[PDB]
Amino acid sequence: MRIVVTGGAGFIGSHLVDKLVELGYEVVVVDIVQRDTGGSAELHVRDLKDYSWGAGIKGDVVFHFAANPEVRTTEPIVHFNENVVATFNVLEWARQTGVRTVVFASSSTVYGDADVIPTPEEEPYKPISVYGAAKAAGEVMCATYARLFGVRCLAVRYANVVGPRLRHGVIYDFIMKLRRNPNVLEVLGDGTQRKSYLYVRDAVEATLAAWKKFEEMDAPFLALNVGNVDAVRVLDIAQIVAEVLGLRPEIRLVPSTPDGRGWPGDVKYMTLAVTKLMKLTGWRPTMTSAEAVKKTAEDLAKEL
Amino acid sequence: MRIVVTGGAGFIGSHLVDKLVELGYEVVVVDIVQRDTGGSAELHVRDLKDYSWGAGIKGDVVFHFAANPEVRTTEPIVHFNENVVATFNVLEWARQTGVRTVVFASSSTVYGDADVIPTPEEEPYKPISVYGAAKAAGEVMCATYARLFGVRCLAVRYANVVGPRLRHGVIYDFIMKLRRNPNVLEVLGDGTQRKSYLYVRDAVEATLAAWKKFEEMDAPFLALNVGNVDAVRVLDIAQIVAEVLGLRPEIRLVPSTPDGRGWPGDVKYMTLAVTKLMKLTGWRPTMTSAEAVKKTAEDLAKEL
Ligand SMILES: NC(=O)c1ccc[n+]([C@@H]2O[C@H](COP(=O)([O-])OP(=O)(O)OC[C@H]3O[C@@H](n4cnc5c(N)ncnc54)[C@H](O)[C@@H]3O)[C@@H](O)[C@H]2O)c1
Ligand SMILES: NC(=O)c1ccc[n+]([C@@H]2O[C@H](COP(=O)([O-])OP(=O)(O)OC[C@H]3O[C@@H](n4cnc5c(N)ncnc54)[C@H](O)[C@@H]3O)[C@@H](O)[C@H]2O)c1
Ligand SMILES: O=c1ccn([C@@H]2O[C@H](COP(=O)(O)OP(=O)(O)O[C@H]3O[C@H](CO)[C@H](O)[C@H](O)[C@H]3O)[C@@H](O)[C@H]2O)c(=O)[nH]1
Ligand SMILES: O=c1ccn([C@@H]2O[C@H](COP(=O)(O)OP(=O)(O)O[C@H]3O[C@H](CO)[C@H](O)[C@H](O)[C@H]3O)[C@@H](O)[C@H]2O)c(=O)[nH]1
Repeated sequence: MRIVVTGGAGFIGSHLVDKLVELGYEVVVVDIVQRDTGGSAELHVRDLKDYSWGAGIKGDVVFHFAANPEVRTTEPIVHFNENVVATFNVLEWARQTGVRTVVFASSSTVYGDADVIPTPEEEPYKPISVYGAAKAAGEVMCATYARLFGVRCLAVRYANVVGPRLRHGVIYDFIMKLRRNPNVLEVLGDGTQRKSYLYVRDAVEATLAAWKKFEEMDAPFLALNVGNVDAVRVLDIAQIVAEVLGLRPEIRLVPSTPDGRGWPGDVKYMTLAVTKLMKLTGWRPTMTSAEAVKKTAEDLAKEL
Repeated sequence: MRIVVTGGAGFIGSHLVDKLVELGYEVVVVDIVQRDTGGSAELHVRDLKDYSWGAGIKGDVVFHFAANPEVRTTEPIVHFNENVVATFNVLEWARQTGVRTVVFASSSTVYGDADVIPTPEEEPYKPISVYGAAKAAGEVMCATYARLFGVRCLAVRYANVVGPRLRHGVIYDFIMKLRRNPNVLEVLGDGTQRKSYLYVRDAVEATLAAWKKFEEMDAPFLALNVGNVDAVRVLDIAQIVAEVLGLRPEIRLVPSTPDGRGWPGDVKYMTLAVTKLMKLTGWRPTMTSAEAVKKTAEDLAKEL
């Protein structure tokens, strides 16, 4: 069995790659950047915005993890091509080359400001960022390809995933900020925003379990939340990171939106319900939001 | 107040145009084909697949009705560009040029094989065609633009709309078939498929009412079903059309899918719930599905 991982060189994807090699799969990495970790993995540099990206590339299953992950309105076209056109180009390659299954990296942002927290998968699409819209659009398209062409689609709605090699997000930004100036930490928003953080090891294991189980179901489409069970405030994240570095910076709140978000489209409060994932797979997290945040801070502290 | 109508030269759009001129609006028509009916309407030939389509075009409200309406899998990229990229290009023009409102032509296909018939707007996206996916994707994007940029979005989910100038769909196809050969009528599917048909006059009036009322609400996004209250079987449509023409053709059923659909992705049974539309606006249909079908047959019979 051949597994293609798009975005294989990036954060979650690379972890996915390593784990798939170990378990015995013939792994194909497709990414716009090079990563030459060793291993069995057949390497391809391609741009998924190109319809013809997958020429001469063959797999039975694709993990589609190529995207631009940054939520931060100003340049929606880049989001559009990177997140919408690229996903369509993946699904067209899957259709025409006999790929059986798509595992799609989705996101908690598909829910927007959710009406129920912890958020169940039954909650409707209400995204508030162009990135959330692009993920929801991707989900709809991959589900349709499932129903119409039999390219079954597991949409995995990730909350924040944190660990070694992460190069985006609050922990990474906070660390990079204190590196430039240790005395001041600018924090976007009103400091009160609260989100779950799942350590990468836990995320990978929930993803692979859910995939295995999806394969023994026959629903054309399944959407599954993969996140932690608790949340951490941004101010608490600021302290954890500061402590790891041995620092006590001046915390400067940056006003941005009437309602205290860090930027327009920033969801302030998020925790996903992981009942379905637990039920279906027997998966549990091995860390809390706080522990995952601290461990990642330590990881990125030594890398960066 | 300036109203831009994309797809202004086509079936629903042109009717929308004429009606908007009468009521006093400064109307701007944007379409890839020319239509020179007279009137106040400022005319533009543009391709909405072009990001720069709306250069020098200004409006306070857009009715976005430019699309490829054909559901009939084989060429999804054309659907993608025509229905997804074009809608994104409209929304980007609306954002950057101070447009206040989008009226988006959506479709009953966003529901797929609906679990409840008549289908309420609360029913989730389960499209079974690439066209349905593209409409659902459009809805998600325009809703997000509403929430994020204040470009409020009325998504109008049309069931079949039928009348003068219609050049696609079953009635048009049946007529064109009997014109080529009056003795044989090929009917796709198992003949049992059942759908509502709303006469164009009724559709236009429900659209303009819902728009007026949407403007006095403050929900960023509203999705509204606009359809008839009853359905007609394809075989009954075949007879109505045949009778209008004075004909009794041999009815030949064409097998296509294990489950009797005319093609993969063809929804067999559809009727939308129009409670919300009635409640909000005091709108009623003036015809039945059967009457609208017969009247359209007569209309297209004399045009074609
Ligand atoms: N990390 C999280 O917390 C999280 C949460 C929710 C969803 N996700 C989704 O997980 C997936 C990856 O997340 P990540 O954090 O690893 O980000 P990342 O940036 O580390 O990984 C993405 C990889 O995609 C590649 N890529 C981008 N555009 C490409 C293109 N056009 N063609 C080929 N390759 C391209 C990038 O080079 C990168 O290596 C994305 O879909 C992301 O939106 C991540
Ligand atoms: N007619 C119905 O029963 C019905 C039902 C549900 C939804 N809708 C939606 O209503 C809208 C119009 O339906 P219709 O039946 O009038 O179809 P139509 O083909 O008569 O009208 C569409 C118009 O869009 C124009 N167009 C297409 N691509 C374009 C582009 N790239 N740039 C500029 N113009 C372009 C076409 O030239 C045409 O004049 C579409 O969004 C359709 O999907 C119609
Ligand atoms: O430099 C920063 C960066 C972020 N924040 C704030 O702290 C919170 C950070 O929350 P997240 O950890 O969720 O970071 P993002 O909002 O950037 O992450 C979002 O995008 C991710 C991918 O980048 C995932 O999709 C994830 O599901 C989604 O929450 C936000 O409310 C933000 O306002 C700051 O104050 N300063
Ligand atoms: O030549 C034909 C054409 C259609 N049919 C059958 O009769 C039914 C026709 O139903 P519709 O009137 O709904 O026609 P479409 O399925 O082509 O229309 C669909 O696409 C439309 C735009 O083209 C609208 O979006 C509408 O909501 C959606 O039902 C279908 O089940 C189809 O299988 C035939 O037998 N022969």
